[PDB]
Amino acid sequence: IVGGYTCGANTVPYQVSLNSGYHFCGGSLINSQWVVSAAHCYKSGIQVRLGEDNINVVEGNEQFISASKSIVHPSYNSNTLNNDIMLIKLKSAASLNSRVASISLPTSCASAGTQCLISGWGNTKSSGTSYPDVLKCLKAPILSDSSCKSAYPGQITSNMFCAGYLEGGKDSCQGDSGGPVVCSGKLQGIVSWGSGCAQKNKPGVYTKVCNYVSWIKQTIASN
Ligand SMILES: CCOC(=O)c1ccc(O)cc1
Ligand SMILES: *C(=O)CCCCCNC(=N)N
Ligand SMILES: [Ca+2]
Repeated sequence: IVGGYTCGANTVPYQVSLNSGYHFCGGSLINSQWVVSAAHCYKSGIQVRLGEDNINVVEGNEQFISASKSIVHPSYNSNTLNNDIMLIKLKSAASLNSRVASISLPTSCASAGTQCLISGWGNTKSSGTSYPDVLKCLKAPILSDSSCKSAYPGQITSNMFCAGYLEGGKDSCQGDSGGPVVCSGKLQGIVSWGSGCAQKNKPGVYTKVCNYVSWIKQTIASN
């Protein structure tokens, strides 16, 4: 996250870190046994780390749980990033508490101008590379469809939305991928792609979770 702020320990209790011997992507806990992330974050050997703040120090409240299944959307396209969504089943159920909690799926889509919270352990620099120990947060609005298409002509499908700031300096970044965009207590987005980080006129692009509620429910119900 570039131009954000320190969230504070466990203030984003649905935020998870996906770890393969290092932090590689974020994700969102949606019930005690299932996590939502980006399809482009797929690999084998995923360990889900819940209740994290400092991802480099054991502080208390952490639960490390191996993924038993990682389910990429069958229509995920690795070149366009259309359908950039993946479900991860945990080998065992997380124990839920004030510091490890699920986030509700949306009942309807959010409108342009809705303020959201984006969080993650990604790069905090627009220029060069700096990775934080602790979780970073950013408040950001969802942009209009016309602004989003103007920013990324021919690249925005109906399964994507833009959020952030056209002036530059505030954005999600590498390492934030797969993490949550939460608007009034609902998971509306997943960190997906963008052109550089925090560049003028190049906002972040996010998977539109409201288009996938039925698929999520059906996939969970059958696994
Ligand atoms: C047409 C989809 O947009 C891209 O070409 C694109 C894909 C991945 C990425 O990181 C940036 C742009
Ligand atoms: C995931 O970490 C791949 C990097 C894309 C993150 C989103 N980029 C952006 N908001 N400019
Ligand atoms: Ca820790």
